[PDB]
Amino acid sequence: QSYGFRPTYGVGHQPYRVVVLSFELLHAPATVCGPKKSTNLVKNKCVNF
Amino acid sequence: VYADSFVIRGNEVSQIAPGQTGNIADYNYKLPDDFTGCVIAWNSNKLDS
Repeated sequence: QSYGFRPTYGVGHQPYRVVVLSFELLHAPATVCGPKKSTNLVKNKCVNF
Repeated sequence: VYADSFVIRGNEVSQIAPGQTGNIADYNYKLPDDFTGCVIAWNSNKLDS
């Protein structure tokens, strides 16, 4: 049914553009990552991976 | 629960609604834009003739 909007409508009736972000961070290959620079890889020495 | 009953003409059957403007919807009977409920309308030409 019709969902028209009026500028004269007050709070609780104004349009509200909504975007949802759904994440699925799980044990799987990563495709989306943040801006973290990749450093060199070190072996046989204790590090904070 | 509040119920209100009256009679109106054919061209003004849809006039009583939030955001509507005219004679009946403004000077005799106006619904608030946040009104909850609904209207029941039916022809009574057989009786009110």
